[PDB]
Amino acid sequence: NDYCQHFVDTGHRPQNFIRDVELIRLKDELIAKSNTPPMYLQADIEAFDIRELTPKFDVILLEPPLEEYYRKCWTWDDIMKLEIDEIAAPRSFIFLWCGSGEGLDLGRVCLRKWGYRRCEDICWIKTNKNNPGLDPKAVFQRTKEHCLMGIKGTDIDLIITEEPEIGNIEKPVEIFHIIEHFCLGRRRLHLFGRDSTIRPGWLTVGPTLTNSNYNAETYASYFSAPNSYLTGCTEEIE
Amino acid sequence: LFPPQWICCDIRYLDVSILGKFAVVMADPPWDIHMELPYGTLTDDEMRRLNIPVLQDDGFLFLWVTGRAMELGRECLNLWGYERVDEIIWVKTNQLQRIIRHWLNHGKEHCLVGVKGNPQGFNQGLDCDVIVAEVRSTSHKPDEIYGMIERLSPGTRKIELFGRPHNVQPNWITLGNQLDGIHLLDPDVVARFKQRYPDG
Ligand SMILES: O=C([N][C]C1=[C]N2[C]=C([C][N][C][C]3[C][C][C][C][C]3)[C]=[C]C2=N1)C1=[C]C(=O)N2=[C][C]=[C][C]=C2[N]1
Repeated sequence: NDYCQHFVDTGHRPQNFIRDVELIRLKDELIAKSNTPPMYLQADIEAFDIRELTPKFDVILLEPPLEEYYRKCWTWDDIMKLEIDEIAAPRSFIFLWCGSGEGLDLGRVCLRKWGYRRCEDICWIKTNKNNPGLDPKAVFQRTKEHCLMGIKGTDIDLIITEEPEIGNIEKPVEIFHIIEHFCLGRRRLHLFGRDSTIRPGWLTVGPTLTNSNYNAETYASYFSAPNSYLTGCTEEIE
Repeated sequence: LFPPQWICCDIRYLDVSILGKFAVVMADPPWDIHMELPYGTLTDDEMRRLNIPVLQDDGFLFLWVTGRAMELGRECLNLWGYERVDEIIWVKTNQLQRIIRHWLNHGKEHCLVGVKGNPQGFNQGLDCDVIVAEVRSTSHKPDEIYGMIERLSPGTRKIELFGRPHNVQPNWITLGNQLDGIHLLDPDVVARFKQRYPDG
């Protein structure tokens, strides 16, 4: 079976044909027990002293709205100017959504800049089952997006879903599952998050949020000894 | 179509110029992923200094990567004077089309796609950038990529670096130190070889 040779015949992407897309139930419930209240702050990130967020963050999910996502936007020019290094913790992770164009390169440049080294490349692989069937530079129809994982200081790498209805910009939630299952820290920040992505255990910050509950002193209060260090997968301590 | 040709050799010492120009270069190089690996590697410098730029005036590079070789291949690929325009992922399925097994299990392999100059004739956009295929072999790519590439540049001259014996395909000269001797047929290369290597 050649599923590339097939796609060419029909328009059923090879990924269309991947069959199956001791339970980890405690880990989920321990995430849930540890999770902060959801928080969120409507903020024009460009126009926004970034240092006005604290404490530093154990994990960061960067989902900036790419020019390409559409067939205010951020260019890699704009994204690369962010001072992420300044709100990451000494031991910190980052998950940067990169698209499928220049971002696969410029995002690595971003990671190095903010002092990360990429240890994982996670692929969102989109199916066109409901729709059997490109920028000029490209050679092949592009049928996936990349999330790059970066570490600072000392579940598989795939996500299979249907291609979203074109112009719908959302990323598979599975991403949160993968982050949360790593047990990295309870200080979690989603940049360029939306009302739709707001989630317990996360501080969502972005321009399109319609309401704000954020308060630094209050947020900080959630990680005061003896809670500061916790994994997110641990119990709390009475 | 042209029967498989190949040349067992150290791809560090060979005069690749004799071979001329190809629309497509592919390499599955043995990167120095410092695992103390079970086969011979090249250092970074060895790879950087590889004499790629001579092989193409215009056309495409297919470079397989892994671990840190995702950063170095990009380096190599820029140093060689390519821009990366595509990144093909291979998804490894069992005989039952289920996925197979660095903080995560790797279910996929990456092949960066570089362009050099202004290439024309190419059926760009024919395949898509995902390959779904069984892990039939040990440390090898799938036959599907020779399919995708011929559809891309049908009937053109193509060369492969660090290709092992089963990678040998029509239209493809394969270079590598694990090939059974030399097998050459394009007289214009025979000519150029004999005189450059008067006794091999
Ligand atoms: O011919 C040579 N190397 C043959 C070859 C190619 N490779 C590739 C891999 C990596 N597989 C990548 C997998 C994962 C990604 C998808 C595809 C499969 C592993 C092993 C391997 N041996 C060779 C020629 C030479 O001059 N030379 C000189 C000095 C030292 C070595 C050396 N070696």
